[PDB]
Amino acid sequence: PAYRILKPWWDVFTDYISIVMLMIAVFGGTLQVTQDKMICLPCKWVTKDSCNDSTGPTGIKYDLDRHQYNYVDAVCYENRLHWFAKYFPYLVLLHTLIFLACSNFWFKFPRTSSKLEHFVSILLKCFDSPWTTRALSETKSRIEQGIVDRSETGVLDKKEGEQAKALFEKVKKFRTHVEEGDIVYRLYMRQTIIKVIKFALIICYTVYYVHNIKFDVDCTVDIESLTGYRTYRCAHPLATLFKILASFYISLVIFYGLICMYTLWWMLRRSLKKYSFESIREESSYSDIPDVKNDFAFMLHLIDQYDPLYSKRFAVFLSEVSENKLRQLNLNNEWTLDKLRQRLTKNAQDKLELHLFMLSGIPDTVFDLVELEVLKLELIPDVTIPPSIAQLTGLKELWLYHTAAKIEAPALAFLRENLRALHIKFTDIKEIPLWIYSLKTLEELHLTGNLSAENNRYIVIDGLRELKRLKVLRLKSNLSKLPQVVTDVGVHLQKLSINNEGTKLIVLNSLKKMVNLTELELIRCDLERIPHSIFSLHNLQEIDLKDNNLKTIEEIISFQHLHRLTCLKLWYNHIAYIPIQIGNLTNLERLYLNRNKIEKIPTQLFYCRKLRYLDLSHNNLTFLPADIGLLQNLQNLAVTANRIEALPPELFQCRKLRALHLGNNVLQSLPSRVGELTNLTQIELRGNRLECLPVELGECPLLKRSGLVVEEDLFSTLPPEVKERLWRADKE
Amino acid sequence: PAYRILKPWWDVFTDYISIVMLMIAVFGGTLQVTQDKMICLPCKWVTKDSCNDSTGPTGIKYDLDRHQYNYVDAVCYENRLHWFAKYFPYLVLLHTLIFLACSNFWFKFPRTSSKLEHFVSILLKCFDSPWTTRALSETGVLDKKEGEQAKALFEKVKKFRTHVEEGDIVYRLYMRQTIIKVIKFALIICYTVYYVHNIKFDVDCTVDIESLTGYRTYRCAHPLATLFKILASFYISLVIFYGLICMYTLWWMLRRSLKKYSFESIREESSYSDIPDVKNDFAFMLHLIDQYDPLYSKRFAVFLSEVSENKLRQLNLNNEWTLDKLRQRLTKNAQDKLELHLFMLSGIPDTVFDLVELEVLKLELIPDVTIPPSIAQLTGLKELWLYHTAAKIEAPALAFLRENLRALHIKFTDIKEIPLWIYSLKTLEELHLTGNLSAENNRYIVIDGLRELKRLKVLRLKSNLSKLPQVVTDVGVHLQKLSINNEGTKLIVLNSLKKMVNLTELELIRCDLERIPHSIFSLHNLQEIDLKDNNLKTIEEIISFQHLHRLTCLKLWYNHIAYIPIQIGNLTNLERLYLNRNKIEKIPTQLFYCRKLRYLDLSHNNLTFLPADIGLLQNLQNLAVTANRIEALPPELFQCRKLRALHLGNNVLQSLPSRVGELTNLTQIELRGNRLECLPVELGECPLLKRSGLVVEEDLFSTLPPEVKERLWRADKE
Amino acid sequence: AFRVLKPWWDVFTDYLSVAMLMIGVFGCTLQVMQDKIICLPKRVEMKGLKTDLDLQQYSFINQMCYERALHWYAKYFPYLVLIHTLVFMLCSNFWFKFPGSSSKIEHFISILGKCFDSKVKKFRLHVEEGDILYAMYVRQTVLKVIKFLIIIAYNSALVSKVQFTVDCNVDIQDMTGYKNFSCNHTMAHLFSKLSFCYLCFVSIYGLTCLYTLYWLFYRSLREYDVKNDFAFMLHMIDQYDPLYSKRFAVFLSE
Repeated sequence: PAYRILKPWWDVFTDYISIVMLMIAVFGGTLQVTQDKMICLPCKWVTKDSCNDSTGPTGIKYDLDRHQYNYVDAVCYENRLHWFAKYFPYLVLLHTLIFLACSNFWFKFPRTSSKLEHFVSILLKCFDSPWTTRALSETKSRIEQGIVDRSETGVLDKKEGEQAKALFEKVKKFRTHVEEGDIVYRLYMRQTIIKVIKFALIICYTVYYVHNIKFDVDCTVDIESLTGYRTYRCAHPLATLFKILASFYISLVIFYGLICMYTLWWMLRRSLKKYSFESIREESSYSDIPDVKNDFAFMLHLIDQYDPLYSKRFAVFLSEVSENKLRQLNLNNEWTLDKLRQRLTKNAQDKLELHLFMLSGIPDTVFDLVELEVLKLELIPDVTIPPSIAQLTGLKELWLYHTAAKIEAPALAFLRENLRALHIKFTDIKEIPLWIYSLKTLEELHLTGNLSAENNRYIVIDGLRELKRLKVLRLKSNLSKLPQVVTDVGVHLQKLSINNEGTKLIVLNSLKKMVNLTELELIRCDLERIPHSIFSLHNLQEIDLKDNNLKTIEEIISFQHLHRLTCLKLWYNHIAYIPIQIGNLTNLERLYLNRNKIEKIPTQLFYCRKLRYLDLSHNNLTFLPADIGLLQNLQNLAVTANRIEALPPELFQCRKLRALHLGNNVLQSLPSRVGELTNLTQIELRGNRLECLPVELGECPLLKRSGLVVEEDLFSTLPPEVKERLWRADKE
Repeated sequence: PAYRILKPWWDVFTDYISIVMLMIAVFGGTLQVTQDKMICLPCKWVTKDSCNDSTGPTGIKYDLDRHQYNYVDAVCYENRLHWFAKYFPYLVLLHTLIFLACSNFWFKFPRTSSKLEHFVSILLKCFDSPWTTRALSETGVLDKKEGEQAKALFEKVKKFRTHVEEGDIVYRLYMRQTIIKVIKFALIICYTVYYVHNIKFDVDCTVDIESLTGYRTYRCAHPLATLFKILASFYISLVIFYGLICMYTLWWMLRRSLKKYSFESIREESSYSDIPDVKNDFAFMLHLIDQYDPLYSKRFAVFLSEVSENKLRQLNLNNEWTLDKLRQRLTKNAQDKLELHLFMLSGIPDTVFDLVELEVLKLELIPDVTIPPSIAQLTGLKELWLYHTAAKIEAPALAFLRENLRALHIKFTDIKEIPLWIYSLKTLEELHLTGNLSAENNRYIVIDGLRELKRLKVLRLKSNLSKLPQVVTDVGVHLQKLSINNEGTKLIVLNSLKKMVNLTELELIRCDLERIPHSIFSLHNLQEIDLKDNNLKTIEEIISFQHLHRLTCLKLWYNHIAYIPIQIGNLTNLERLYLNRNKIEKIPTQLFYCRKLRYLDLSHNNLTFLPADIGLLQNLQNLAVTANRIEALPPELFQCRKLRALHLGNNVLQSLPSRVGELTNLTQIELRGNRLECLPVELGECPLLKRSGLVVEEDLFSTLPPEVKERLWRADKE
Repeated sequence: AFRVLKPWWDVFTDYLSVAMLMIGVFGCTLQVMQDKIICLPKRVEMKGLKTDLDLQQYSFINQMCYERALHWYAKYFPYLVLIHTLVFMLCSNFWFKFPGSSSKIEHFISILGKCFDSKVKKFRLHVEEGDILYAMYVRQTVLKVIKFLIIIAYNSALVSKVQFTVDCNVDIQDMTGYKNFSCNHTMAHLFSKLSFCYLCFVSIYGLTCLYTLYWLFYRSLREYDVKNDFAFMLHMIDQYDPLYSKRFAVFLSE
């Protein structure tokens, strides 16, 4: 059947030689069982019990019937014919049969038979694997920049790809099961040694006893009571033929022994418990081809003896590079374009998003959706951007999450002209691609993860000076000093963000060289104080200093330097008092001072008439100064989680109050002037100590239940018409 | 199986001759085993161990019992009968067995059996390939599956040729087999002819047993002897044939020198020039197959050739790209032209030459595309894009392109990716070279063939050129548009740009000049200048712009310009002025001396007031102050009745003036991003206004009366 | 339903039975063709001892002495071996010639192949209701052990009965003139070694049966969960190949 490839040439030779040796055994047996006789004549003159060997001549009358001749023939043949001459064919038959049993011990034995049949089936199906020949047909600034050579892609069918995957799985399972065994090799060694020793024994004892087969014999059987003669001389007719057969048999056995000795010598010299495997991969440059252990190097050597090519067709199937390539191809054929379009989402910035989280690799089917805008790749190991990314015309932002991403020359060419934003989240410095600094159109760059280093800190990012068109920068690395590269490159940056998330940062007067800056966010930098140099940024418009453990903000009196300071965020601190000096800040339009310990609202604060957003929640505030009418531009006020229990009338003097957050307070009652808030859209009241809601609330032009945050119990107090109109606005 | 094609006629004849020889060997063997014997009678009168041969006749009495006759028969048979008369059939059987071993040695020997089965499996599928018959008929339309199978078989043939040509084992085994057959035939004929006459019917034996029979010599008959002789003769004759044939094969194996296969007859007749000579160990199998039959060699020649593979690839590609889908993907660019964009293909499809309406061809990342003469099928083509592909061209194609091409786009990742032949064209007028050709000590040498493009009028450079190339100055004697983009790299001229007198447009984008070079002011023919994103901070050099008498447009946007010098008022000719994306907070009044100004864009600046002189410009058609701190529109800004564009977004305007309705040429205005209480109804009286032209929030757009909104929706509909 | 059902000891028994049948056929052929007894009358430079007996008288004496004197075991050893080997082979193959087991094992092989490709609920109902197949196999192995023991025990004594020389005192007088005859059985000394080889083969057969006894009576294969029939039919395939049990246990798991 399929086991023809198991047998080397020396095994086929022994098979045929055993067939011939058994054929001559059968011939000898069938010749002897029928035609083997002895022809005896007695000797009349006997001296010392031997044939004395002592007018035309005449015959010699022995006076014997033919039956007496038959009797003496039988007796003499039974007694004085050498046992080897009488049993040579049976000995030959037995030796041939045991030779054949040795040659087929490891096949009829089901234990190793299972291993051999599994191996031959797997090797056969891998030899005819369609993807194997295709994989074979696949056949210094650039290396250190993170740029790799071109990768060649084709197209594959679904069913044959699944067949290749299943074949890979079967190969993995088989190598797991068989590599440990080292059983078939031991049985093969036992069989070879048994054959060698049996050949030695027979080649000895035969050539010892072959001289016994002689044409003529002398037998002294001592039966005179039946015949009257003592000694007979007899002839063995087949003796010469048996001698010829014995010589031919020992010549065949000598050939068999030579072949077995060659097999033993080869197996001992090779040391084939681990296959070398180096030449094939060294020629093919497939480095994921380890040397296999016992019970699998022996089979490799056998199949190599049958045909070397059969090793190569398996070698590519034992490589991890081939596994990666086939898996990547089945992945490319896996994600349907419809599945991708269903997986397309919309982000907060009205852009199309494809978030690839923990996949095998980048599917090249996603490069067909030309409408993609933002690309997020989370936890894909060491991927490389193919040139096909040039098809994504609408791509603007690239997000990398712990991916040591590489790129190719055409893909880098495209991203040199079509990339605007780059987000990097790296746990290790090596994960940062080094080809990013050649992107001459990159405007927004984000870096997340500890880049902190000793004696080389802020040196790996010195390529930031090359991104001339860089505008945005956000850093989340628990740093303590401003990088020199960022200090130099900030001259053209419009926004710089740092999130030390605990580490105390020192500006070291390195911030005031970035005069073009407009936004500056420093969250959880543990500043404990506003450094002076910030005021030297004359173009700043907003500033957030959240969670810096601030106790005094009296320094904001310097903010008169900024003629375009639009907003100032100081939430999430220990702020207990708002200094009156903020009255100098006439340009303030928004302000945030929540999560603090503020108890009162200073009256001078109401000198900032341009305020439109005020959020001072989570404070000890307990009253509202009457000067709220001064701030006619206010649209959103939050007093959530405060001690507010009264409302001055001037609260309702702001007719453009768009929304309010007045819940989670201790407000006992609401003044009836609520209807004055003609621009009220959303309101919050949950948590207040109210009893009855005002009817004048129900006349608000923009009031809706979704914009009505209040307990349903207190909401029940409203007129039924108010509830009905609220529900109608909910439905409409 | 299909081994009958690997057996020539002579091997079949030897196979049958061996069967007949084995048959007579078995016949002789069973005769000798069963019925062979001698019949011996003693001679009474013996003279020198020889029978002397010296009332009616009477029987001669020997006085011997039957068993004595058996004994003398056995002894005389053992001793005096010639061994060649007893062991003839066994020798015949042995010789036949070793002859059969020689004939079938290479088949059982696995090392050559693998090669033989490999070749005979490949040849069968190469014989019955559906593509083979059509290729023979062609000296069309096919299935995708059959083309894929043909390509796979081409791969198999390549790998098989590489695997087999190197070996040289089958031929050695065949040579040794035939040598052994011939020499053993010589031995057996020699000795058998020598000994065949020693089979005699009657034999005389002097066996030297007188103590048992009393006689010296015996005369005996060997009954089978005559029959054996016949077989012996009937054997040697067969061997003679089995000799001659083998000899012939030896000569046949030593006459043609079959290690090499010429193959030239079929490639000559069927015109397949890519049919190479095959080296050892592979010509032999083809020779044997041809000796069986020549058709299989023909059916293998097509797959062995190389032009056949290219033709199959082309046919598969053409079948895949049908005209229907090719037209479906063929769309129009934004420049109002019909362009073809083939991206990352194996090669140039032959169906794309099916059109005469093509004028733009875009080939990107398509390796080793050879430009055929068939590109002549489209004569009006004038634009061609070659991105990341150096295409090989032909003489008819080059001659066609030397007169009928106008735009060539060359985006190259490497210096070698620029084809040289593009320098030979004479009627070219639009050129584009993208790729960093800047190199150390070989600067601007890849562009040496630019001199011959005399007809050129447009030249664009995005090649990271640190300095101004000299060949650019050479070609600037007749240019009409020069675009230079260094991707932010600092560009240095130093008196190398003023020599292009005939230039009409200049664009130095992101050249990082940081300061205007004076050479530009020498170009009196220059009319429009673009210096986008060069970090300009002081632009007082515009006072020299009076030397440009046709300067109507200036582009100095995306820079760090702090203030606009009032001297720009001397440039009365200007209609389009672009200075947006800068650091400008105040607008000089003298700038409004240019009443010809039509395009004024100053978005993304620090503006807070609009001067009253902004209305002095009647030709003001476009206004863009988006992302600024403007508080209100000055009344004079409504003097320009033909203000056909208005960009007011991201501004802190509190109220919209009612004079906007006085503008009836208003075609588009964007109001999104402004802090406006409500929409004045005057905006609704503009005849040219539409809903799509207006940009404003719906919740405030509804504040207009329902009549105005319905009229606007109707005007938007049709 | 052919290969997986044969444990290695079963294959050894099959091969030994084939060899024994070959030996029996060879012995029968020798008995048919070349079996004869040569006889001489006991008692009537050297001379002859002419007993003046015709050839026909010699043949009559031969037939009489051969039919009477020669031991029955010498005359019927080949047919005895033939019958024993036929009984062994018939007993072994009766387990599959029986239609009921042919219905059971066919379904078992179908379900095993289906479980290997990647009914079991019905299988554990209709098949686990058995355990008579395990008992049948145990009884067949016990019967084979009984046969081996009986054969060896009674044959080791009668093997020495066959002798080259032999004597017969037959009342052939007044037909030939003698009463006592010395005869020889020509093939007796060959039959001795033939029977010795047959005894060795039977001994190895019995040792294989004894090891099958160890396999059947060491770990109470009635339980393994599955009933006795299913546990036995699982142990069989496990012995043939240790892997198939892992791929069959999957579908039982819920």
